[PDB]
Amino acid sequence: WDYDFLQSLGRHSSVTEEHVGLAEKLKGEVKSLITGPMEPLAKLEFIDSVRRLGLKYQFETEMKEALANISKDGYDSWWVDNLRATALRFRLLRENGIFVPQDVFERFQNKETGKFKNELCEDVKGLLNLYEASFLGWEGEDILDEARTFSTAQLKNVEKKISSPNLAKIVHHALDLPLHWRAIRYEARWFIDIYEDEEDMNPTLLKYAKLDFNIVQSFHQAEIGRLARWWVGTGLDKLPFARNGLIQSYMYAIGMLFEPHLGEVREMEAKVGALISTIDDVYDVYGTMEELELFTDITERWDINRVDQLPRNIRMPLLTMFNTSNDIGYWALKERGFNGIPYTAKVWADQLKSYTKEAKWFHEGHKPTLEEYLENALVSIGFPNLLVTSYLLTVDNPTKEKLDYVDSLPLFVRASCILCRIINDLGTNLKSIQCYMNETGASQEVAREHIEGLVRMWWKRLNKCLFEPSPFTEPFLSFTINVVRGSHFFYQSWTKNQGMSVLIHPITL
Amino acid sequence: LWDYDFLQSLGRHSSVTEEHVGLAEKLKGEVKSLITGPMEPLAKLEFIDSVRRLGLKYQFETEMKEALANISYDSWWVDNLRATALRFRLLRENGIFVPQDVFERFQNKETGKFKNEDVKGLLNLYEASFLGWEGEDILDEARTFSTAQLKNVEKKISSPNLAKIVHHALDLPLHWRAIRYEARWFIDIYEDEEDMNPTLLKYAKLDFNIVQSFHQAEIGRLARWWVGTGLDKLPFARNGLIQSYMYAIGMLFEPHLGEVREMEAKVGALISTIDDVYDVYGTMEELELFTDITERWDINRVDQLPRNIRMPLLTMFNTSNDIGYWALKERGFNGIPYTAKVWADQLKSYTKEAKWFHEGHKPTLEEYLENALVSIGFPNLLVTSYLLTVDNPTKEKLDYVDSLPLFVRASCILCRIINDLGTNLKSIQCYMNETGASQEVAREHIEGLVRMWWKRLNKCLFEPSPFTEPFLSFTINVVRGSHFFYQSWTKNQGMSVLIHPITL
Amino acid sequence: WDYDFLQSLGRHSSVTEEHVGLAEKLKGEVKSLITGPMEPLAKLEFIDSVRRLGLKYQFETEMKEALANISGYDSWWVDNLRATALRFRLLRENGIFVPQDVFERFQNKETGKFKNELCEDVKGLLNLYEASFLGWEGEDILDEARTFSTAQLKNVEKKISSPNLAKIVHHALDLPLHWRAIRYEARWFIDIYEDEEDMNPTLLKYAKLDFNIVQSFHQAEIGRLARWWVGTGLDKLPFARNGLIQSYMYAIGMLFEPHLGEVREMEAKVGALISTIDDVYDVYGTMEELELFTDITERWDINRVDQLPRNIRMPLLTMFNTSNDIGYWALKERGFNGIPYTAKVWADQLKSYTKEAKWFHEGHKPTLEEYLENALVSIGFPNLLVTSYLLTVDNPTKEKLDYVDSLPLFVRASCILCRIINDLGTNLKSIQCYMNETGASQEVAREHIEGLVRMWWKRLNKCLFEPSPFTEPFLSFTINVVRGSHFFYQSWTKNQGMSVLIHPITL
Amino acid sequence: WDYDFLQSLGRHSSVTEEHVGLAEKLKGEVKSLITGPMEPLAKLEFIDSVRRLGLKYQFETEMKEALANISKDGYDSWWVDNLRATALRFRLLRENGIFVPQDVFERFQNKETGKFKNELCEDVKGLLNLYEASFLGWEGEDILDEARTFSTAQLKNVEKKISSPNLAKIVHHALDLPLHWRAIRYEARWFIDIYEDEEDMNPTLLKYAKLDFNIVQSFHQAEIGRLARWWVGTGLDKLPFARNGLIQSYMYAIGMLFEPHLGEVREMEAKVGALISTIDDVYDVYGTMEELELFTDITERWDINRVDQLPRNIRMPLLTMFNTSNDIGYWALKERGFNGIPYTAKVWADQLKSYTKEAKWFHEGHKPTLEEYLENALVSIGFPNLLVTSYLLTVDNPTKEKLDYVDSLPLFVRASCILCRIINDLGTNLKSIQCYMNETGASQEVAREHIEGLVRMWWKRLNKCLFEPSPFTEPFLSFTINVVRGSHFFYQSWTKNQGMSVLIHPITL
Ligand SMILES: [Mg+2]
Ligand SMILES: [Mg+2]
Ligand SMILES: [Mg+2]
Ligand SMILES: [Mg+2]
Repeated sequence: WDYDFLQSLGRHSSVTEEHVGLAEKLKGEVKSLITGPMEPLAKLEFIDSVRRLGLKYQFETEMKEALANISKDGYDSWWVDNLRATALRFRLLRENGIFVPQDVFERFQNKETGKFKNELCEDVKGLLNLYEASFLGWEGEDILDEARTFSTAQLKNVEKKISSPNLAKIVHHALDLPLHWRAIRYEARWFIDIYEDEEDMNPTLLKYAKLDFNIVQSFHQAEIGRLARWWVGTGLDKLPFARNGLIQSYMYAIGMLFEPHLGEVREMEAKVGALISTIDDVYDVYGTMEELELFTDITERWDINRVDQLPRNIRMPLLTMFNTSNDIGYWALKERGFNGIPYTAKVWADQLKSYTKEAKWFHEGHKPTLEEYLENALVSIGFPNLLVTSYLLTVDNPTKEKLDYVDSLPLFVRASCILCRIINDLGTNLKSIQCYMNETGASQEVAREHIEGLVRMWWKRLNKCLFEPSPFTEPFLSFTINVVRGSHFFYQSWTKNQGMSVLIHPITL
Repeated sequence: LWDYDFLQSLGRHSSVTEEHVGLAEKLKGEVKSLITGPMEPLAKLEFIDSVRRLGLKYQFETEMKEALANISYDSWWVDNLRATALRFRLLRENGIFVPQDVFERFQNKETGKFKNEDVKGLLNLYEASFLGWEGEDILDEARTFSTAQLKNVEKKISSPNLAKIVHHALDLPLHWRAIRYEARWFIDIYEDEEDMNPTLLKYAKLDFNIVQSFHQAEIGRLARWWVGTGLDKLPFARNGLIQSYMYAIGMLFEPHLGEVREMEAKVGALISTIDDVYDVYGTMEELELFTDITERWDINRVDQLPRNIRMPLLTMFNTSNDIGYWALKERGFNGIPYTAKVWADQLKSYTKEAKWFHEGHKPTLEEYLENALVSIGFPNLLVTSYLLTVDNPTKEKLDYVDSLPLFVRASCILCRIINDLGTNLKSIQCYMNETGASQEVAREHIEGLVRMWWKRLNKCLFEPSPFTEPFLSFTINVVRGSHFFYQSWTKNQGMSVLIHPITL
Repeated sequence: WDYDFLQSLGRHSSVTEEHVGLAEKLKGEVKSLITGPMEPLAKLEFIDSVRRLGLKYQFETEMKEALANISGYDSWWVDNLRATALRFRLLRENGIFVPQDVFERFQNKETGKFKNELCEDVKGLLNLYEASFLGWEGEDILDEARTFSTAQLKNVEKKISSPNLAKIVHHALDLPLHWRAIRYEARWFIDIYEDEEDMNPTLLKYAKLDFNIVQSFHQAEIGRLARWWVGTGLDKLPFARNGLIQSYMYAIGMLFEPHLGEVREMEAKVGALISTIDDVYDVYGTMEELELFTDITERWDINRVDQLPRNIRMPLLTMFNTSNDIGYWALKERGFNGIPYTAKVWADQLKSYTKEAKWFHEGHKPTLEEYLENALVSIGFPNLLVTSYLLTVDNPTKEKLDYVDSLPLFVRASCILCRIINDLGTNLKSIQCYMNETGASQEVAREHIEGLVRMWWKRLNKCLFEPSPFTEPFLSFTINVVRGSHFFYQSWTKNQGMSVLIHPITL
Repeated sequence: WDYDFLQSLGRHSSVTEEHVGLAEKLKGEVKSLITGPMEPLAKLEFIDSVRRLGLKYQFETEMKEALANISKDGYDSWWVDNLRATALRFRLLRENGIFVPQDVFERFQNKETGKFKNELCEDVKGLLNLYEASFLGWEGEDILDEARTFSTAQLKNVEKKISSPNLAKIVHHALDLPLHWRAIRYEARWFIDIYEDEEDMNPTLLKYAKLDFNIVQSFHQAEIGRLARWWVGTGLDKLPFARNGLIQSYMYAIGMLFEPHLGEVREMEAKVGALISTIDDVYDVYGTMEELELFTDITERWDINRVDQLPRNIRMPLLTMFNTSNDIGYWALKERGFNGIPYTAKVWADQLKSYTKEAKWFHEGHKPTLEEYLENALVSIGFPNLLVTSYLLTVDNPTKEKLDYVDSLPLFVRASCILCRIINDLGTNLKSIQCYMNETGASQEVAREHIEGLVRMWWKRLNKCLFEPSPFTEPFLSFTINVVRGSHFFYQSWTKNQGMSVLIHPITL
């Protein structure tokens, strides 16, 4: 699984014109099912299955219309009495922009205690739906927070009592990471196999999911091949800091966006990620403070007059970053009619400045507070760069004002960047947990709990931001949520198996 | 103004012209440039406040929010109270919290009293204090201090424009003043300010004339609707439609909400007629039938109520069904159950009050207000406004709004106490019976309740909520409208706001 | 940071009898390593590591004997400056004189400047820089080595690839080892030694264990002092928030050894009183009240204390009671009543305060020498050092106490250093007084004061080699108070507090 | 070759203060060239020329820095495809402690056969670099062994086909002995004249090499004068044994160490060598078994009570040896702070014991196996004595443990001692060759090849030992390799000519 193999990818695709034709036929049939009459709860379950299979992109309009009709109903008898239905309706409506109040769950609470009634401690699907629905909550929605802790504890208790292996796998999967926090492409790969074993499974939807996944995978294989050839062309692959960073970066980009129509944007994002990995090793280990300061100054000024001062192992990544930023800016000028080079140069400069600040603290024995560390670390995570670039390459009618606003890191973008940083720190000198430990003296386990609380808080803010008015539109909103999901999935070897399963091996038909 | 024949004629001949619209959009672009353009921060705050007072905030909301965000170094404002109070008020008004401790510097820690000639400074402090919440004692003290000082300095002012402004603030703070009426008054006041921006003044005059033309068309349609219903021929509520429409203008004036405003005016007109029917015209047997028919939404027996009562009940029934259908057609959600339910609840509240009056009951203030908040008719008006404006309406949301949660309840209670203050047994009398206190002390107690409920409404605005615009503005604006309407004089306000254009 | 918390300290100790046993076993092993044969440069480096880790108190005689034997087979170090400098610094630090001419061979005869080749060895530059602070006045070769090594280390700091070495270089540039407080530097060095390539695991483990054991003693001391402070009731006074914890940290800088816990606590008590009284004279007190406070202290007669208000009388009585208790402790343990000396030194300190207040109330602007002659007394170190001498000197007598109270050159240098160090770290102070005396700019004046710091240190270094009536541990107290001042005046004290006093080192 | 002349040497030196000043000026210029930018192949060739001229001691640090930078240049295009560059880089890097794998030569091998391709048996310098590089190989590196045999056969074939006399001389010299096995001082003298006639010669380096040679020669002349006076002082000059033996020992010692700063150690080594020659003759010819047994027992006990039992001709060498060993131990005590008398006495005891064992085998008609003969002969050659003494007089902070370890026969020292013994036996009743002949009955020619194979094997072990971790450091490492080189040089009259050329006659300027 080296570069010679990756460059080869995309030459021979398993999919055939017959497979694509059957896929478009099944797509029409699935569209008919989605818009066709169905019992409301059944429709909600089907729509959820379509989303879980990674097919929401194909039927986005039909799904939204169907949910809207199911929402504006003067008859709530079908769902109000049982929690499983109430939770499924609450989650799907919120996920598609239709607000459902938390008060919908008061009936299931003890008025005196305020805790959820134990009568649902027995139904696994009821607990699973409540648990998933609790992650769509906003700040101050204490009913949802109680549902979260209740369902989490109950699912942990009932996990061992489950007899059906498929259900046990589903429950363990949800406990590990809720659907709301799971990367769409990877979850789609897992769900195809899980959905196959469900008793109430729809063969047409399952077949379409397998065919569409294989067809999209062929696009991904071609992109892996082009990116691998690009990386070898740059020569960063022969550097120590590259390692398997290029393929890892592509996997992260797959988590951010997997749709075929965004292949060019995805390739550019993967390039930025690969550069991030190589420069990360250069600043963290290889570079000397004098060399790194020169690297940062060169980036801030966009002047390569002294690159020749730096040694080859440092100069080559700096020039590759410079050339890539210039190419991405030119691509933006050619396709979107807006020169993006000033923004790409600025975001790389800001990222390098953040690295310089951390290196200076590491060299001066400073120990920052959690808020001080995070203010720099949200920038240093590299996502501000990734999100701004994604906005520049996808926004409709780009302008200096719009790019400047996104570059300002408003609350919606800031929440995502902070989440990526804290999630990364959670998975593994001084990180969020250690900074908090020094700030409060608390034990490592309690500090980790505090950081986890921050994770939940930032997700609540992201969820509310999706409902607030915003200048952003699709697909930037999805990029912002998906980078967080990709981080959750990637920071819980095993990455080689996920790479082969999602990108290399097709699903057998 | 009080002739249906005259009102129906309106909308046929509009004073505005395409040239006026073009000049309006040119000035609008210039004002946007000024609002987002560089300016000294205190100057920017003053300009943004002036755009609001001219009733132009709807046109430049995002720009203003940004400029205020940028305004939120801090040396220019921390030292001086005039600047501190203006920044505090504007920031709180736009969702940026500013603590009351910002006024700690301008008060002796040694003495719990704001120290003692800036009239504008006192005005800014007074207005900012009404943006205060419960428990913000610094703001409350600043309020009482500024009120006493402004009353004291009112007589020492030589400049008539400033004297009018001070007297106006003493009459009603900006926070409690109806936006459209205040905008009309401020246009003339702003004209006389030395540091006035001519472009902003022109845009304010032009935009007012255009909106007024929209209101004239709405008045014509509503007048024709009223004569079509025939309630105009009945004896009660002489000239109630125009009154109801004026109240609705206070609630919402923006043109894009004309259909919602017309429907709100229709409900108001029905309130005016049915209120007279229950308090004076109807007999207890007739009222009980009217209430039962509304609660069950079955008109089988309407033919038992005499014509003078049957016609209002049927107009109410048809109007509620029409509003519900309009909701079904435009928002894809049948609102007839909610319009019927809120009218049933309102009639039930009337029946309960009539029974208390018929049984010599004297309720406690809390007992009276729990029913009176419903009887004022604002739960009906606010729920209808929510049904007609919320994005993606649902049964859950309508049920929640209909439950009268704290945000809605505060507005309803405020409107009831405000009406009673302006004007059987009311809030003041009920308190007098509950504590035996004198009328003057009781009125002060009610005024304190008004301030308390305003603090709560203000607090609700910064907490997370299911509600968003424009419902949040409907809730605050109905209270402002009540303050304005319950301080003849309505004919002069009618001609000035609805009929006569501002001369150019 | 909370008095309830500090009083709570000492209730639950992390250390266990097994940990103590393992500590004494490792101690024996470290003793064996310190006295056993080893290559000379390696031995010097090991001894230096022992000193930086704060273990010198445990292994002091073996270190002195080893250096004595090392002081005739001396060829191993003459060739390289790094070894020469390490030998010079450690020998001077341990009382074995080494002449400055030992570095002339590495200097250019014509120019008199050091050869640029030593710029290649980072370790070489570090040893030269540290060795330059052990110099006396007139040792110009050492002074040149100082300026040279400082400039070279600044130049090579950015060129270092090893992060641990880079951290060490930046730390030395911030403050040389000679000027760093032993306990705080020991805490910092423990972590660095783990990441040093040439680390001894037994010594490292012992350093971690011994630090934790000493920390338990400090926690108990903090608890005792916190209960004492609340008992006095000065905690509820508006003045001197967290004065007690800052004073205890300062005492830790002055002396950290466990056997001196009682003396350290008394020093901390004096410090806490100083913190409270400073606010009373500088801010809270009226001229009439302060003049009365000073007269009461001079007479050691409290008949008129009730004239003062409660907020000012309380600190005066607590100071009076504390001084009487410290004097009694001296009488009971050392068989010599120290109350006259504690009363006299408290009198001389507040009179100082009165003299400064007189300058402040009459708009006087003193010359630097005039200001410092009073300010050395006002900093409070004469009081702290005299009390420390009274509580530690062997067979105390009136003559010995009078001599120390006279502020001879060795004590005076430390007092002046502490006052100027405080002024350097923080309306006329030492710097401003110089600015008025010479009209020079603030930037030039700061350099002049820094020069004074180096000069006074040179005098202290020479005094350590001159014959003196003073012996240990007073000599260490005198040097350590200046080191404590350098460390404390470079918030951040909370970060040093948690690391040194509250949280144990994980094993 | 007369003691009066040797004692006379050192009185009048040809060098002048001007010559030294010019030497230090040229030294700075050569140092500048060594650290200055240069073409990579040119730099490798220049460093090789500096080493061949015997100037490595002067620029040891600059050479190490230059080679260190050359190993991580990353740009490998200049050497990866050229055999000459690949071999030169491999040899120089290994010689300076930078490991280079044998696989670097696979590209130049025929994949099917595994033999080297004939395509490069035309270029003489290419073959020369390959041949020299092959002697830096370790055991199990069959590629290097093949390179050795291939290049040797090809160089023999093209030697007669070479037209350029300088190239023909270089090829003939390499065939006689590779650079790796050549004594540094003697090779430096030989190379100076050849380098002058090489087309790509650096005049500054040539001049510095000639000047430094003259200065070092003056130091050696002074050493010869002192040693000659010491020898006449001992009075073993007039004894029948070891005629003209002292100077030979000094010449041999020059091969072991030639640097002027080690003159004192070199003089002591020369003294030991002279004593070895005289006592060797005493045991082999002059002494009776009774006298030799007494000599060995007296040496072993280090008790001279019975010296008067021995005749004057034997007592004088024994006493001179006793006084010299005691003096060397005292010198160690004075300069290194460690009394070395027990070690000098012990190594002389071991050497005499080895002589006694061989004489006993000779008197009992024993025929040892090759391993049996070598086990004693490695001690009898006298290199264990010379190496232990050299370690005692130069190691930093000597200790009983280090001296005991060196006195032991660990792999690094033992390999060198065995090599010196087998090389000496190869050059000249039963020795290594005859012992093998008796052990296997094999013919003399096959036996000589087997011993040569042992020489190659032990050299491979020495090369690996230099790369293995060791307690030993410089200059002991150099002494251990150089004693082997000195043996190769001394055993294929001609030594008188080499003496005059290296020690007496200066290079004309
Ligand atoms: Mg980094
Ligand atoms: Mg009524
Ligand atoms: Mg003071
Ligand atoms: Mg022999």
